[PDB]
Amino acid sequence: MRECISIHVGQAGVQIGNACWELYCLEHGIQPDGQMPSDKTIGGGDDSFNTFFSETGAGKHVPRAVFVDLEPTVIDEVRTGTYRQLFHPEQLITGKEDAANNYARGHYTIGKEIIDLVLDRIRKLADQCTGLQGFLVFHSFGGGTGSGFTSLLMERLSVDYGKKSKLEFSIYPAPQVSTAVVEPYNSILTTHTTLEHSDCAFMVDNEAIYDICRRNLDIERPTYTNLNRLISQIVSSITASLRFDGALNVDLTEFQTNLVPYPRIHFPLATYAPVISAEKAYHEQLSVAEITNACFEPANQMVKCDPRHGKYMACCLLYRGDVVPKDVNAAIATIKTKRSIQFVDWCPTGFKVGINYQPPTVVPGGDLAKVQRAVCMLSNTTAIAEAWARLDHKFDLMYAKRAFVHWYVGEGMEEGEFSEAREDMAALEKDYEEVGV
Amino acid sequence: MEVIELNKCTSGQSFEVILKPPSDPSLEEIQKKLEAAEERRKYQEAELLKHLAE
Amino acid sequence: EIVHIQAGQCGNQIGAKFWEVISDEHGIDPTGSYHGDSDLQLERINVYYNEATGNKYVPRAILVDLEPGTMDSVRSGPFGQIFRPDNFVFGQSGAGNNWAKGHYTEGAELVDSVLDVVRKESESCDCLQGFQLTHSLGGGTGSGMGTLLISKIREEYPDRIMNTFSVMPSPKVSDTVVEPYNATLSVHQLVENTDETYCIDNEALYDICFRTLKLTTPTYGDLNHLVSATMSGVTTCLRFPGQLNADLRKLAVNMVPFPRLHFFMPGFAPLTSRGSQQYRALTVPELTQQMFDSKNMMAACDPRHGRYLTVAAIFRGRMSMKEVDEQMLNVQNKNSSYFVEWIPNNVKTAVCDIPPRGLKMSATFIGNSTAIQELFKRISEQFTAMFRRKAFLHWYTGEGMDEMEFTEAESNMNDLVSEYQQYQDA
Amino acid sequence: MYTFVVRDENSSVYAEVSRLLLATGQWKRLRKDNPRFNLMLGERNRLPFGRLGHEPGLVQLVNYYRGADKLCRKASLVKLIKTSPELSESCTWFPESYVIYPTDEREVFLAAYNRRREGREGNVWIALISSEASELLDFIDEQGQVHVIQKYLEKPLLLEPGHRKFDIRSWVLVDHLYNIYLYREGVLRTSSEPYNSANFQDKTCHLTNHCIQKNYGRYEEGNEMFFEEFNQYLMDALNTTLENSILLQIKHIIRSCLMCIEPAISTKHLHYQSFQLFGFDFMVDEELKVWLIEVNGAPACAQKLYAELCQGIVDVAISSVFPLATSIFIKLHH
Ligand SMILES: Nc1nc2c(ncn2[C@@H]2O[C@H](COP(=O)(O)OP(=O)(O)OP(=O)(O)O)[C@@H](O)[C@H]2O)c(=O)[nH]1
Ligand SMILES: Nc1ncnc2c1ncn2[C@@H]1O[C@H](COP(=O)(O)OP(=O)(O)CP(=O)(O)O)[C@@H](O)[C@H]1O
Ligand SMILES: COc1cc(-c2nccc3[nH]c(-c4cccc5[nH]ccc45)nc23)cc(OC)c1OC
Ligand SMILES: Nc1nc2c(ncn2[C@@H]2O[C@H](COP(=O)(O)OP(=O)(O)O)[C@@H](O)[C@H]2O)c(=O)[nH]1
Ligand SMILES: [Ca+2]
Ligand SMILES: [Mg+2]
Ligand SMILES: [Mg+2]
Repeated sequence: MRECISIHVGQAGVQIGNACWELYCLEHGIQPDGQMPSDKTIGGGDDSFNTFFSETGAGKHVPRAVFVDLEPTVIDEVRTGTYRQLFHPEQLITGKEDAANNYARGHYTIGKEIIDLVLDRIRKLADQCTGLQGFLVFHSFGGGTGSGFTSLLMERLSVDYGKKSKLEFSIYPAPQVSTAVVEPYNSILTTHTTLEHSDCAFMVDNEAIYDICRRNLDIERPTYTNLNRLISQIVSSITASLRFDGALNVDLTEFQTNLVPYPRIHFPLATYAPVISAEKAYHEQLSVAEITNACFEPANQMVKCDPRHGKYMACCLLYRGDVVPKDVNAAIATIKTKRSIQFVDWCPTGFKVGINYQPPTVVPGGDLAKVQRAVCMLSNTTAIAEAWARLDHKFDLMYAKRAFVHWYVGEGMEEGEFSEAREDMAALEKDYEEVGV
Repeated sequence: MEVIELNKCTSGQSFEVILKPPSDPSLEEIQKKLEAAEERRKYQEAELLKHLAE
Repeated sequence: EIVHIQAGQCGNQIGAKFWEVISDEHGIDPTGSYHGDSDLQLERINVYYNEATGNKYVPRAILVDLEPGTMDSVRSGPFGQIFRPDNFVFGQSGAGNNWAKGHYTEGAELVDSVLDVVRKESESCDCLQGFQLTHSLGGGTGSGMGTLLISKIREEYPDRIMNTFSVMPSPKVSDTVVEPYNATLSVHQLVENTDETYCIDNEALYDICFRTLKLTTPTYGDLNHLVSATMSGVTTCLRFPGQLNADLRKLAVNMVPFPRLHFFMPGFAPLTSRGSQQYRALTVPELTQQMFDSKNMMAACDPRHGRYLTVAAIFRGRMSMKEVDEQMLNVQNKNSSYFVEWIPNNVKTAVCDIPPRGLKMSATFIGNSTAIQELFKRISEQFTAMFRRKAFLHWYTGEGMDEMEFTEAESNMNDLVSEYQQYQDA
Repeated sequence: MYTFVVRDENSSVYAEVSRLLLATGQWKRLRKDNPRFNLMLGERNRLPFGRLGHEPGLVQLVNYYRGADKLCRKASLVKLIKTSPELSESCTWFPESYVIYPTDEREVFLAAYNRRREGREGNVWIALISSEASELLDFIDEQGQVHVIQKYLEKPLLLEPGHRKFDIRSWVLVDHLYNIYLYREGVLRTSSEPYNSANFQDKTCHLTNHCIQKNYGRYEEGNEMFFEEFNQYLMDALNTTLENSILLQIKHIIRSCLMCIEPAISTKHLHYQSFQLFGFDFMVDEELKVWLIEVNGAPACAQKLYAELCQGIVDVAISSVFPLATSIFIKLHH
């Protein structure tokens, strides 16, 4: 057994962590107080779920998690919230004042005074691990803390834990739920500095989640809570194979091997079906063929882009619920003849399938209805470079006039770091261009 | 068409299906980068306090 | 926590109205005791009030003047007893509408006493985020001493946000001929030392009172009714909880693309005369259309002569948050030439459930438009009219000033104007 | 008020569409790099499709179908027709074509050339026209740009009096729903000099382009014979009609070509929307059999038809998505 530490940076990371650990607790049958009555080895063990939870002599199952925010307000709701007992205070780290939507204030100014504290609290979890394999980092591209402090953490984790893997759950910025005008700057800056330090990154465009919540859940104006509970389903599907008995994606190293041949191009597209409203009056249950087919509609993707115009390098199907291999192979055979699925010549046109029979769990009183079967496809497609092109253009428009740059320079950062970061992104868009033509 | 490396258990089962074949910086340098930005902040705060002194 | 400062006649009179309005919104009476009916009123009351003996709330407010007159009126006025008595800091001989007296002679005597009260209030603060000043730019105390205070506050608190509500002078509401001088000297200071300045133009406040509100001869009280409703509006996001998680520093970051261009046009809808309550509530399309109309702007600038760099809008009341998004996006897409295309997503809208006293629906507008250059050009023209003949200059040279300081102020304000013009065509 | 942008100034067609839209008074034109548009009359090269359909509260539509270049480029068109099961090499309406690169299916090209050498029946090809295979290959190998080698139609239909070669151009509008609208007016771009059977190198009698013909206007006005003209000639000279002898085959080829690529280019469930005007170029032989020469992504319309066609584009491609306050198209049914 090999342990995994989850790190949650900024508001987005923290509030998405909440949604995830709440869901993990429901899936494994762990309570608000941390007691898991189904566990029989009291105060220890090396089961699949022990990858995400350590144990105390008292029988409590405590998340291998560190929540870090430069402002107390958000993490205080964790400290007083329904899962207050689940974490111990040293896991929940809060600063005094935030990075104010500024990468440079998060990375350089306020980052420096708190980085040693966090790495120390990370070391206090790593010393409880008999075989740490690495880290899952949750954050926003848009926030100052999420962009700035995260990239500093990822720099230092490569120094301290060089042999261990680092996965990212990144929230890509959208005007529909934006907190700042400079989020394109922060997104490019952090992607540049984090790129070589991150082994695999699952981007979630808030635009994509927002419209899924409008279109499929019938919610006029989605809150963060709506977006996060949907995000945590996608996260849970991706992490399920680390937390449950299986033979696909069993360690973090396998995510690199399966999904990431080119190391810079390490941004797999997640697609998820089906998303169904909890107070839909009459619902017809969707089959293996229908939900597998839904994995190739752009309207169900975590990032809106077009996989038809682009090439695949790898494709995972992660099923949860009533699914058998026979149905999956028959679904794939039908879809192959009707849709435009093109792999790169140097890769096999094929799918790694993983079924878990336990159907997806939903939060009681939530917006998501129970389903007999669901699926999360993880495809490394070049079509996700569309998200980079969008974001880089917005950067160019502002940076051409040096708009807002003085805020960054005023925290110690050099103007050079902007165009240095932008050149890397221009190279990244070229890396995608070559692979998919 | 060809299903390979099928594995099963009580929780689930996994396999592969192939349709067609093919054809870091140090702790020193990080501390140097952070502190060079702290010196540029201090220089800028000095220029402000020098201007206010005038 | 914000530390409020109010300097001079105008500063103290709009400042007293502000505390009057927001205390009613938070349910705080003239004795400082909370008698409200919602926990939402008290959730961010730390931002403007200090908690005292017997769970009484006292405004974090410093009252400054070189005249005793106006501060005696504040103390004897309706909410005067809520202010902490030690925070009344005042000289005796006034500034006689003279910037030099405020900035260099009479105000120098008194400034350290004010900074002692500022420091006392700052040490009580858990996490001081910044300062806000109310003042005019056309007199002597609020203009001259107010900008001295700002400069000395930036020395002691260099990394904190400085915020001003700066009332601009106009011949239509004119105390003295030297106002363009006092204003230009003050603008020079605000350009260097403030992060955000709400340009409250007395011309605009008059025109709104005369044309739109149908008051043939408006008083300062009528003008200040518009100022207080605007001030409540822009401070809503600091004073009440929302989804945005609003902050003085984050506002500055998102509103100010270039450090010198931090002069905002405030606007308000619906416009209301004092006392008399309008009965018909506005639709969301009416709020949206009114707040962007030039008639509702508190700075006398036609926004169609410039372009919006950034916009912040704050809707108050029980309404469809979808309908607000739709209408806000409608205004942008139907008038896209008047927003800069090189700052994506430059209009942000927040909503607060609690509406202000009187109204059930309202909207407050905060625009960093390049059309604000018209305001500065106007004061620059009035400045030059007198200064080319060195007229009235003896009042200032007699207090130690040189003509060079006037020439430098004229010159930096004309730079500000041409810098606004730079981005109007970019 | 709907909003649009124009990013292709050379577009003869969409210059007239932008002019017509402004005149209705319910559309205003924005600046080139304004992202806040409803419509996009986009560029020909590197059209940034990844930026479309990401503007809150804005339904976005563009006048190009991403991936339609597969049909509108010569090398790709040949590769589409050979590889696709819907069309196949069985495909009777496309000339026997091969893809050749400068120093690839040269081994397959020479196999059919030496099977033409079995019976030694007529063996002419086109890239610029020549009979010998080694004469053609040496032209391609020292040029740099890749262009295919195609079976040349030795026995084309010949208009009289004149003994003239010609090609038919049909305009096709595919809307956001993937309705395929064929415009009722086409045009015959004619030769004005007799077709030479013996010698191939003679320029104007073999190639029948809009511009290369500038004899220019002998038999009709500006080398353009319209559909009423050409129908009557067929009725008098051949006893048949344009509809029966030629136009069914056109309708079959258009439909077969756009059905093939629909799954790749359709914008049915997408976040942005596409329409496009296509130019299909046909060649009729002496036995009244229609052949597809090329598909054109940015088609140049003929002078008489602009007013009518560009109004039709507005009617069913633009106003169908963006409604305001008899039809000129024949819908091809699928
Ligand atoms: N999906 C999702 N996105 C969020 C959430 N909270 C914030 N965001 C997004 O994250 C971006 C802003 O970053 P935050 O994480 O709020 O900021 P932060 O990291 O706390 O940084 P500072 O407050 O600037 O120090 C915006 O694009 C928001 O839409 C959340 O709970 N869920
Ligand atoms: N296989 C073939 N048989 C007979 N004629 C052919 C032919 N291939 C090309 N041509 C002739 O060459 C001319 C121009 O060729 P083509 O249409 O390939 O280029 P063009 O692309 O430059 C014209 P357009 O773009 O307007 O369709 C046509 O008018 C046609 O008559
Ligand atoms: C200080 O109070 C406010 C903070 C904010 C505010 N707080 C945090 C982040 C913000 N970002 C913006 C903002 C302002 C202008 C354009 C923008 N585009 C994207 C964000 C944004 N306003 C913010 C907005 C306000 O108006 C609605 C406020 O009332 C004046
Ligand atoms: N809006 C408003 N403007 C005022 C008020 N009192 C004075 N002014 C303006 O402020 C300028 C005079 O400044 P004042 O504050 O009286 O002088 P100070 O006390 O020496 O700063 C003139 O341009 C007046 O029009 C007021 O109560 N409201
Ligand atoms: Ca155990
Ligand atoms: Mg934050
Ligand atoms: Mg006065």
